[PDB]
Amino acid sequence: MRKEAIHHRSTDNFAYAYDSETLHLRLQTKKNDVDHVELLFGDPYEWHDGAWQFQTMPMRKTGSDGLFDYWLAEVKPPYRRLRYGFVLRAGGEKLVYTEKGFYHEAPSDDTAYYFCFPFLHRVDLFQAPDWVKDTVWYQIFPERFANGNPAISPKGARPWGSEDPTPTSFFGGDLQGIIDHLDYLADLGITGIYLTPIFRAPSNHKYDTADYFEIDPHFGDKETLKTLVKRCHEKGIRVMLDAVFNHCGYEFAPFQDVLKNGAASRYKDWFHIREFPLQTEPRPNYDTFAFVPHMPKLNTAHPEVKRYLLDVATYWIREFDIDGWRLDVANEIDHQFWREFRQAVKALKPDVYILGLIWHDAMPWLRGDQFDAVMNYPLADAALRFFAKEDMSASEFADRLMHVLHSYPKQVNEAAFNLLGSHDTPRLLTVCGGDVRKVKLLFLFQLTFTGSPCIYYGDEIGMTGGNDPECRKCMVWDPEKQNKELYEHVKQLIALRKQYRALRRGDVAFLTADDEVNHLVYAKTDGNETVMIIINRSNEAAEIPMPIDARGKWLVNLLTGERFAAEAETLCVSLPPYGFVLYAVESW
Amino acid sequence: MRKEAIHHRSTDNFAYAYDSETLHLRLQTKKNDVDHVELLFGDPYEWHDGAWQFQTMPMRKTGSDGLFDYWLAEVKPPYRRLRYGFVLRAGGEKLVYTEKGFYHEAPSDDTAYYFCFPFLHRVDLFQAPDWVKDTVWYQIFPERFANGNPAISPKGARPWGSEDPTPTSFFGGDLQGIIDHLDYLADLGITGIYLTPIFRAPSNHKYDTADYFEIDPHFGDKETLKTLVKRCHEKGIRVMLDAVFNHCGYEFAPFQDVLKNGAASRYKDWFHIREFPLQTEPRPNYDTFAFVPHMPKLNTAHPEVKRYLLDVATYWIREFDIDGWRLDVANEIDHQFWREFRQAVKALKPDVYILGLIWHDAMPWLRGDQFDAVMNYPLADAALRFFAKEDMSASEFADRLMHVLHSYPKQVNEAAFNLLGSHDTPRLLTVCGGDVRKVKLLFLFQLTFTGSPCIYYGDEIGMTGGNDPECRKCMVWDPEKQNKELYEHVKQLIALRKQYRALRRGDVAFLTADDEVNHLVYAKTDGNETVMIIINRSNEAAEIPMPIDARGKWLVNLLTGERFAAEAETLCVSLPPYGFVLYAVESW
Ligand SMILES: OC[C@H]1O[C@@H]2O[C@H]3[C@H](O)[C@@H](O)[C@@H](O[C@H]4[C@H](O)[C@@H](O)[C@@H](O[C@H]5[C@H](O)[C@@H](O)[C@@H](O[C@H]6[C@H](O)[C@@H](O)[C@@H](O[C@H]7[C@H](O)[C@@H](O)[C@@H](O[C@H]8[C@H](O)[C@@H](O)[C@@H](O[C@H]1[C@H](O)[C@H]2O)O[C@@H]8CO)O[C@@H]7CO)O[C@@H]6CO)O[C@@H]5CO)O[C@@H]4CO)O[C@@H]3CO
Ligand SMILES: OC[C@H]1O[C@@H]2O[C@H]3[C@H](O)[C@@H](O)[C@@H](O[C@H]4[C@H](O)[C@@H](O)[C@@H](O[C@H]5[C@H](O)[C@@H](O)[C@@H](O[C@H]6[C@H](O)[C@@H](O)[C@@H](O[C@H]7[C@H](O)[C@@H](O)[C@@H](O[C@H]8[C@H](O)[C@@H](O)[C@@H](O[C@H]1[C@H](O)[C@H]2O)O[C@@H]8CO)O[C@@H]7CO)O[C@@H]6CO)O[C@@H]5CO)O[C@@H]4CO)O[C@@H]3CO
Repeated sequence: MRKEAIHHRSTDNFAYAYDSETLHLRLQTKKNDVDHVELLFGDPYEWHDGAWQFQTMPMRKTGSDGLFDYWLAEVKPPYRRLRYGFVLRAGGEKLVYTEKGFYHEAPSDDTAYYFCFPFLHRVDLFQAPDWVKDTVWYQIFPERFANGNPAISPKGARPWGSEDPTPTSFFGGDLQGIIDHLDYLADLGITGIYLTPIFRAPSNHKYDTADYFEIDPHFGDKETLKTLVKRCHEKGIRVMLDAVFNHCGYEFAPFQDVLKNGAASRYKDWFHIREFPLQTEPRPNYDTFAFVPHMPKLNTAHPEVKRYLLDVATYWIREFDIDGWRLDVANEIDHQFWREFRQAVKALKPDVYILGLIWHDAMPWLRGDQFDAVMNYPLADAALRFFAKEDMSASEFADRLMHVLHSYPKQVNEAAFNLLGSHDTPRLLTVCGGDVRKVKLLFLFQLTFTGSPCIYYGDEIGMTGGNDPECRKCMVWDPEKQNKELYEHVKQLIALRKQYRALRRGDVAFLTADDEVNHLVYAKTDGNETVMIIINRSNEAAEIPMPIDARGKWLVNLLTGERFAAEAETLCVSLPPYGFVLYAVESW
Repeated sequence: MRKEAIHHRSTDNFAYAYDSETLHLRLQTKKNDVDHVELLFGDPYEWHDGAWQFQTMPMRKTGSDGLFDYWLAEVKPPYRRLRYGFVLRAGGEKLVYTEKGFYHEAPSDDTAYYFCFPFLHRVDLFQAPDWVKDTVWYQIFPERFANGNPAISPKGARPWGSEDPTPTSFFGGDLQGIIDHLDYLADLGITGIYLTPIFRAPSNHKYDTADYFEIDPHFGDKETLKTLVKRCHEKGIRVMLDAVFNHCGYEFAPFQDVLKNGAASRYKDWFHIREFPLQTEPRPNYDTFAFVPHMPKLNTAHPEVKRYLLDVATYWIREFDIDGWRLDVANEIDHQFWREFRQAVKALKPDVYILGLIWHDAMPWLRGDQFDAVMNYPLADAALRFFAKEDMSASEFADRLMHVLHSYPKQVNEAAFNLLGSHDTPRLLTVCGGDVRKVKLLFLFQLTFTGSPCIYYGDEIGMTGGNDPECRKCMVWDPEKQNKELYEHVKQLIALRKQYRALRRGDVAFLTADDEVNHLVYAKTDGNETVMIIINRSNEAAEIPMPIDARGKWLVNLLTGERFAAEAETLCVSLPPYGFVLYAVESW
C-alpha cells in the first residue's frame, strides 16, 4: 500500500465546511491501491477512562483522475469541533493515517496524533449567491451585438462581409440594441447577461478605460442603462458588468496628469513607476498590463486608488442595481484589496455575484474571503480538446475533469462560471471545423454539467470566426442567415436543464471505459433525480451499453419523450455518428 | 519514476514570496526517486516567434523526511510575474511537470499548461516582526515565580516538600516579584518575558478571566506594570502577554448578567446559547471551552464582542507599550476576527508579536493576514520523543524535523515560537527521569535550532514535577537547591546563540546515517558562518565521524575555545555518554 500517494491536510479542497453544520473531508490515495477507508473521529475533548473516546464511519470513493482516487466524508461535529484520522484497510494490510504519520493501530492516549478541524465557524464559511447555481449566462460584447439608437461613432456599417469583417474598428453597437433584441434572449431561455466593459473609453473594446464613473456615450447614458436592467430583471434576467481594476486606460485623467507633471504629479503613487522620465521606447519603464503602454497598472495598495475603485464598485451596485462583477485580470491584484472589495460590495447587496477572471488554479482566492467563483477555464480547455479537436480520449477527458473538480471544495464548483469561449478565443464552430454536430455535443456537455454555464452571443446561431478580433463579428440578425437548428438545440437543452436539478446541481459520475476511447457516458444525480448522458463521439454508428439502475421503474428520453420501462441489467443504446441521448431514470 | 509522489501547487509552503523581490518554489517527489530537477520558468507575457520564451535554472534538494525529498528554487521574477514548470530527470527518463499534467517535452504554444504565480505584491507578503528571530524567551507563571509586596491573597506561603504543595490553590506570586529578580534573568541572558494571564480573575491561573481591563489585584496595579514594562525594555527585554479571547470567566460581568435574566439580558448574543434555560447540569447547554462550565465561549462574530476584545487588545499596547500578544486557543476563533485583530494591533505598533496558540497544523493562520507564528508544539513533541523518552532514532527525529519544517514557508519557521515546556506539560527533568544530562541535550538542541526559543521558569535551575499542577511549583530561589551547573550551562548556550548568527536564523542540515540510532550530527549554516553540532544519544562513550568542508581553514570549539587546523577528510570526534560538542568551522 504505497504511502507516497496517501495525502490530506486540514485546509482548502481537503477539509472544509460545506454548510454551517456539515464538514467535508477528502482523502487522497493511489488508483485502486486501497480497498476501503474509514473516517475515525470524535470531539476533541470527549475523554474517558483516560483514553480519548471516538467513533468511526466509512468514507465513499467519489471518483479518480489518472493517478489518484478520492474519498469523501460528510460529518457534523456534535459540538462544532473535531479531531480526525483515517483508517485504510487494503487487502490484509491495515493503516491509520494521521497528521503525525502512519500507525499500525489507532493511538488513543493523545489527540495530538490526529488532524484537527478546530471550530466550524459560520462566518468563515464559503457561501456564493444561491441563484447563480440556477442561471444560464449569455455574454454580449456590446459593440458587435445590435445597433439601436445611432448614438454611435463615425465608421463602418453592419456586416463588413461574409468572412473577416473586423480589424480594430467600430460597427456601432449600443445598450439600446440589447434592450431591443431582449425578446430574443428571453426566448432562447437565458436568465443572465454579462456585458463586456462599457465605460467611457477609446477603443471598440472598453478595457483601456478612461473614466469609470461614466458610461461610454457611444453605448448610451444612465437612462438607457437603468432601463436595460429594469427590463431584464422584469423578465427574470440578471446583469453582470465588467470590472477592470488591474489597470486603467491611457486617457485616464490621473495617468495623463502623470506626464503633464512627472515626479511632480499629485498622482504618482497611483501607479507603479520605476524610471520617472516616462519613456516607452524599448518597452514601458513602468508596470503595464502585459507590455501594453496604453494600459498602466493601478496601485490597489495605495490608499486612494483603493477608495477610488471601491467607490466605483459600489457606485453601480447602488445607482443601477446590477447583479455582479466580472473581475478582469483579478489574479494580478493583492488579496487584501479583494477582501475589502468583497466586504464593500456584499455589505450593500449580498446577492452580488463576484466572479473573477483567473486563468490558472484559483484556490488562493476561493477560500471564501475573496471571490465567489472564477472562469472555469481548465474545464473549457478539456471540453474543446475532447469534442472539438478530438485530442484526448473519453477517459483521459473524464480524468482531467475529475481532477479539477476535486481540487476545490464541493460548493466552490456549484458556483463556477463554465464557458466554452469568449471574445478572446476562436468561435466554437470554426474550432470544430464547421461540424455543427460537434458544436451540439459541446453545448450538451456544458448545459448538462453542474456550475453556472454561459453562452457567447454568436455561437447559438452558428456564427463563425477565428481568433481575436474575428470572434467579434457583428451578431447575425438575419433569420435566413442564422442556424435555427443549433438554436433550437440550445433552446431545448436550456429549458431541459431548467427542470432537471440533477443537470444543474447534481454530481457527475463517469462510467468511463479505457476501451471505448470514443464513447462517453456519465450520469448526474441529486437524491432521487438521476439523468444519464450517452455520447458517441465517433464518426460511425455505435452501440453503447448503459447501466440501468436496479431500483429503476421507468426510463424517459428527455428529447424524444418516449418513456419505456427499464428492466434489463444493461441497455445497449444504439446511436448514429456524433450522436447523443438523455435518459431520466425512475424509482419503484 | 513515481508520479503519485510528485507534487506542487502555487500556494502555501509550496509557492510563496519570500521577500519584496523573491519567490520560493518547492517541489515534492519520492525519496531518491529523482536524480535532478530543473525549474523551467519565465515571464507570462514574454514572447517571440509565437513561441513562449522561457528559460531554465536548476533547483537544489533542500532535504527530505521519510517519504519525500524536497526541492527549492529561489527566483527573482522581473516585472514580478511568472508562469513556471518543473523538469525532473532520472535514469534517462526526462519528465516535464506542469499544472496541466505530465509531458515528455516542455510545451511552448501557450503558457496555460504551466503553474502560475501572478504578481508578487508586497502587501500580501508574510512579515513577522524581526526581533523575535533574535531573542530567547523566558516564560513565567506569575503566581509561582517571586513574591514581592504581599498584596497577595490569604493562603499557604511557600512550599512544604520538594514536590508536595500545589493542588489548585495559591502561594502569593505577584508582579513586584518579577521586577525584584530581573537581574537573575538579565544575567541568564534571556531577552523577552512571556507571562501567563494577569487580569482580574479568581484562580491561581488567570484564564478564568473576569475583566480584561483590570490587572488582577493580587499581582499588582497599573503603576506596577508600567514599571515592569518600563524596566524590562530598559534592560533589552521584551514583554508578551496572554490574551484569553476564545472564552471568558464565570465572573465576567456580561456573562454574569445573562445568568439572572437569560432571554432578557442585553448580552444574550455575546455568547453561544442553544436552549435558554441556561443550565450546567450533565454538561453545559451552551458552548464552553472544552466542557468547562465556568468558561463560556465568546461570539467573535457578534459586532459588540469584536469591538470589546479589539479594544482590550489595543489598550495594553497604548497604556503599557507591551511587545506581544499570546493568543490562547486561537485556533477556535474565526479567521475574520484574527484579520481585524492583526490590523488593529499592527496598525498601532508594528513590532507587536502576534503569537497564536495552535497545537496542530497551523497553516491556515500563517498566510500573513493573521498570526505572526505559532507554538512549535510539533517540534517539541519530536525533541522529547528523541532525547528524553528515547523512542525514535536519530533518523526518525531528523525526518519529523524535516517534515514539519518543509510544511511551512521558510520565513514562517524563522519566527516560530520554540518551546519545550509550559505550565501544561510535565517538567523536562522529570520527563528525563531526573537525568540532568538529557536535559542539557534538549537545551543544546533547542538553543541551536532556528526560531524563537522559550525557557520555562524553573527549567534552568532544574526544578521538577509532572502534569498540571506539578509543573507549577513555586520558583526555587535557594542557591542551595538549584542546579547551578544547568543554569551555567543554559547561560553559555544562550550567550552562544546570541553571538553565532547561524545558530539563531540559519539553516539546519542533518548528516545522520540510516543505520544510526544514537548519533545526531547536524550543521547550522548562514553565509560563511557554519556551526556543527555532534550529539551522542547513548549511555556509552562513542566515536562519531564528522565531515569537514574543503575550504575549512579552522575548526573551533565553541565552549572550550580549543582551535585546530582543518586539514583532513573527516574528524572522528570522541564523546562521553550523552555527550555533545559544538564546532565552528572557520574557513578561508
Ligand atoms: O484556557 C484553557 C487552557 O488553554 C491552554 O491550554 C492549551 C495548551 O497550551 C496546549 O498545549 C493544548 O493542549 C492539548 C493537550 O496538551 C493534549 O494532551 C490534549 O489534552 C487532553 C489530555 O491529555 C487528557 O488527559 C484530557 O484531559 C482531561 C484532564 O486530564 C483532566 O484533568 C480534566 O482537565 C482539568 C485540567 O487537568 C485542570 O488543570 C484544569 O484545567 C484548567 C487549567 O489548569 C488552567 O491552566 C487553564 O487552562 C488553559 C491552559 O493553561 C492553557 O495553556 O484552564 C483549564 C480549564 O479549567 O481543569 C480541567 C477540568 O476539566 O479533564 C480533561 C478532559 O476535558 O483531555 C484533554 C483534551 O483536550 O488536547 C489539548 C488540546 O490541544 O491546548 C490547550 C487548550 O486546549
Ligand atoms: O489592450 C490589450 C488587450 O485588451 C483587451 O484585452 C483584455 C481581454 O479582452 C480580457 O479578456 C483579459 O484577457 C484575459 C483573457 O480573458 C484570458 O483568457 C487570459 O489569456 C491567456 C491567453 O488566452 C493565452 O492564449 C496566453 O496567451 C498568450 C498567447 O497564446 C500568445 O500568442 C501571446 O499573445 C500574443 C497574441 O497572440 C497576439 O495576437 C497579440 O495580442 C494582442 C491583441 O491581438 C490585441 O487586440 C490587443 O489585445 C487587447 C484585446 O483585444 C482587448 O479585448 O493587444 C494584444 C497584445 O499586443 O500579442 C500577444 C503578445 O502580448 O501572448 C499571450 C500571453 O502574453 O496566456 C494568457 C494569460 O493566461 O488572460 C487575459 C488576461 O491576461 O484582459 C485583457 C487585457 O485587459
